[PDB]
Amino acid sequence: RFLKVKNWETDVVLTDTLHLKSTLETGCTEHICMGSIMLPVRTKDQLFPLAKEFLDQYYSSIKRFGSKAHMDRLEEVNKEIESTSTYQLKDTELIYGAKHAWRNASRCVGRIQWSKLQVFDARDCTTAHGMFNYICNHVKYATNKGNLRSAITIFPQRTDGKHDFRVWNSQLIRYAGYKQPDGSTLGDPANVQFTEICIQQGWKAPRGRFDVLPLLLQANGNDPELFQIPPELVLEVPIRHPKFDWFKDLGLKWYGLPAVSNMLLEIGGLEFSACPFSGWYMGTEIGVRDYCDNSRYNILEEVAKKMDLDMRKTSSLWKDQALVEINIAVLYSFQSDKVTIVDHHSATESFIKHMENEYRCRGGCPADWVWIVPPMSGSITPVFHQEMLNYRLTPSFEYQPDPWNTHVWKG
Amino acid sequence: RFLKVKNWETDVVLTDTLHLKSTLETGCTEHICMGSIMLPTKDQLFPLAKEFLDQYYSSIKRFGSKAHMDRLEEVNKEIESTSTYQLKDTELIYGAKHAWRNASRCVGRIQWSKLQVFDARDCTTAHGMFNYICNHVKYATNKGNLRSAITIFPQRTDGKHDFRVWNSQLIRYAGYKQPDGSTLGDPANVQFTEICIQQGWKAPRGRFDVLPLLLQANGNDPELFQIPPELVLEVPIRHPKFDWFKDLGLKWYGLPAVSNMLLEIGGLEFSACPFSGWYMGTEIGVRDYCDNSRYNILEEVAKKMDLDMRKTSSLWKDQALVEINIAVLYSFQSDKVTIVDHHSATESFIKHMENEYRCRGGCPADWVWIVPPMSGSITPVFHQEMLNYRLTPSFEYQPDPWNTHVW
Ligand code: HEM
Ligand code: HEM
Ligand SMILES: Cc1cc(N)nc(CCc2cccc([C@H](CN)Cc3cc(C)cc(N)n3)c2)c1
Ligand SMILES: Cc1cc(N)nc(CCc2cccc([C@H](CN)Cc3cc(C)cc(N)n3)c2)c1
Ligand SMILES: C[C@H](O)[C@H](O)[C@H]1CNc2nc(N)[nH]c(=O)c2N1
Ligand SMILES: C[C@H](O)[C@H](O)[C@H]1CNc2nc(N)[nH]c(=O)c2N1
Ligand SMILES: [Zn+2]
Repeated sequence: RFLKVKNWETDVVLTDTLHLKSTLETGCTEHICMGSIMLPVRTKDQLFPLAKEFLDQYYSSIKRFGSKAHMDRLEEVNKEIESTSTYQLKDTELIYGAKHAWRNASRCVGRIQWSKLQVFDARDCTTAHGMFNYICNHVKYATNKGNLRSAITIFPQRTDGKHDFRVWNSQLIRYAGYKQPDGSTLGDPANVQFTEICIQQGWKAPRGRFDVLPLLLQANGNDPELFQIPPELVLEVPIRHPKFDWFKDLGLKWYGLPAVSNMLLEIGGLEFSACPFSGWYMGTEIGVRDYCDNSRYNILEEVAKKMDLDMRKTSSLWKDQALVEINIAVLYSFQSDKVTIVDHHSATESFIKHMENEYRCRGGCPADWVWIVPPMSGSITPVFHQEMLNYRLTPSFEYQPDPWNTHVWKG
Repeated sequence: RFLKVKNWETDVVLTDTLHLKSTLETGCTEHICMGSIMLPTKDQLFPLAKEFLDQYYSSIKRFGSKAHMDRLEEVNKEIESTSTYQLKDTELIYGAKHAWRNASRCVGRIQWSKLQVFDARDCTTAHGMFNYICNHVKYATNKGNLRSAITIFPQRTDGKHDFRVWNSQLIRYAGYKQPDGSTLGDPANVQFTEICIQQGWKAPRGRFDVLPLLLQANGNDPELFQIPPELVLEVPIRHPKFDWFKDLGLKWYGLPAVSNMLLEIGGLEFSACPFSGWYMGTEIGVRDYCDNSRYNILEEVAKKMDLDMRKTSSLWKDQALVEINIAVLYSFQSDKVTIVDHHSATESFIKHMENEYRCRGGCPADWVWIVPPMSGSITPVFHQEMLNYRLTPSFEYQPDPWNTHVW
């Protein structure tokens, strides 16, 4: 069956056949849409089917479907599974897998870049120290002195689920948050709980507004260990405004490298529970969400206070007006320091071309509208007007519970 | 089956049970979410009637009473005998109120129960329709202090006798393609405006011409009526700080009045049921003025503001978008015409969700539509998980009548 999406701005109509390769569930039924819901050990039993699907895909992509190399590999994986109960990906399959998990990430607006991804194979890693070294190298390579490069580091796969590699941090680089006796938070309220675990695990907290958190690393199902990223490796950008000279005096900065470290990568039924990946920021992630969410740095008040806006009635749109300035400032700052960043007009335009290209070459592009539309100025971006179909393809990135909820302490 | 919705800003979790009364289907499956697609006989009628009368008699705390059974009996007998039935005024009013209560795309539902229902089921001619619509327009405008209203024309009979308002809204601006290649006035209405000209309308060929009504009574061919100009309240758009803004020559109408939808109550279909409330500011300032396919005024405004339009990253679009929206709100408040900003509206809707969750077990809500088209994440609805499902009575989209009419 064919499925058509419409763009209401351009009248362009696309036909999706790729959704037919969807297996995983959406959360929705014919009676309920869960489109705005945030979160909606395998046996050889289910494993070989998942292995076979993946290797068929992989072999198709390299124009070798049905080849002797294809059949041989199938046969080899088959036996490894029934013999060892799992299997090892070849390098080329790991790289292709990781590229495709990104490609299939329907909440990611940056996917025009999916084929340019540096994969680091950290499957020989055995210890937390080993994980720390791998992660440092990723940070350094990805940062590239401001000329950011997409990268992922892939640590050993789940085996019995009792020996998982995990990065406890949700991102490689984030700022500490400290809940105060008076109820106020210092630093980033999103990280209070993780900051507290770090402190518990022995970290001496500077207790400032922008303290880079230490890494908390679990290898082989062992208790996690703390490591501070060399400060010289953590690129940061002071935020100033092109026209407002007082903007610098708000004392704002942000780090350059958005690097997600809490997600699970699935390739051919194998589960990679520690697979940190990084790209570059879209300006709004920082300027809109990190700075302006009420549950985050919540700076709207101070900025509008400094801009002398009419703050008595919301209908003055003082919030909206301060929000644009904060975002101009983020983009200005990153650009001035030559740190890669994309604005939300440019990111969304690119995504639309990528998406159309995906329909032409691939028969679809799964896309989550709730996430793809930027959290400011929604309708003046082309994605607002774009009908999207959301469905789940593997390989994929999945959410996992935070490891402190599941971890069995060895002590 | 018992479902939770979380707000990520506040950690408030609500439990939805109302969805388990979900009647119609979504477009979504276990395999594919269609959350962002805009458009996803005697036998059938009696369960539809019963289900509705059950909810009605439940609402007036009389479920299982003799008056309940007696009406269920009467409607039964009426359907078997006549192949349809008529709602009592009370049932009609309850039904209209609930179609609004159930409109998952409507952010303004905190108001759902203050709705003026005008029963136009006695209407027989397009002139009658015009009279009814003028009175609606006048009552709702109320010299700028807008009041919610719906006017309900006769229900579908055999489908060859539909009442329809051909306009999508009671009040809209004409659109004309120019030899110049561009578009004059509102490009959204170009096709309708041609049909008006072709049915006789004499267009002033101006940028803000109020379209004529095109009214279809009893499945007959539609007729043209101009709404009395003195009933169409309009607002010139000025900025509280940019003196030059007025020179753009922008105005908008005060009355948002949807006239193209289908009201379904207890299985009955009211195909002409224009309804109206009041505007949320972003509807005009963000969508009507700034959509590339609409009045598309961003560039001209940005230029007057002398912003750096050289690169997208200066956020000149965003900067000008904000001003355009300050101006809409400012003008409406200055001319004392009801308008709500998106901060206030979405805040009201969060309070409404809360009431609906405790009082009713949920609230069908479509996030894609509820989150304003500007500054999404700084309004509380952005952070609010919502479940979308279809409850009856309902407003349903229906195809533009010109694609369906036998002339
Ligand atoms: C190239 C630079 C990139 C840009 C500008 C970009 C943009 C974004 C943005 C704006 C989001 C939404 C983030 C949020 O609001 O939380 C996102 C989500 C996502 N991105 Fe991309 N991205 C980029 C690179 C990548 C890379 C390299 C991967 C993996 C290889 C990736 C996979 C994802 C996934 C899995 C999510 C959803 C994560 C979640 O649900 O928490 N992105 N990206
Ligand atoms: C009180 C003033 C009102 C406000 C501020 C309000 C707010 C809104 C907004 C912002 C939308 C989205 C419309 C769009 O973006 O095109 C909407 C859609 C809708 N509203 Fe309300 N509304 C109000 C009154 C009403 C009334 C009185 C009814 C029914 C009697 C109603 C039923 C609907 C329906 C059915 C839709 C979806 C229309 C469609 O799908 O095209 N609204 N409303
Ligand atoms: C590679 C990459 C590039 C880029 N431009 N941005 C990012 C930021 C990703 C990010 C940062 C913070 C928080 C989040 C996500 C939410 N924005 C974290 C999250 C939370 C929940 C509840 C579910 C879920 N699936 N995900 C994503 C990553
Ligand atoms: C009563 C009322 C109050 C208010 N504040 N705004 C409105 C605006 C309603 C409106 C105006 C213009 C256009 C539209 C809708 C689009 N925003 C028209 C439409 C188009 C399609 C394809 C599907 C669909 N379900 N609807 C709705 C109505
Ligand atoms: C409840 C709702 O799904 C939630 O707030 C989502 C909305 N859209 C989003 N979009 C992006 N890119 N990132 C987010 O964190 C969210 N949050
Ligand atoms: C494709 C997408 O569904 C479409 O652009 C929607 C998005 N959200 C919307 N939200 C509202 N309130 N009104 C609209 O017309 C739309 N358009
Ligand atoms: Zn859905």
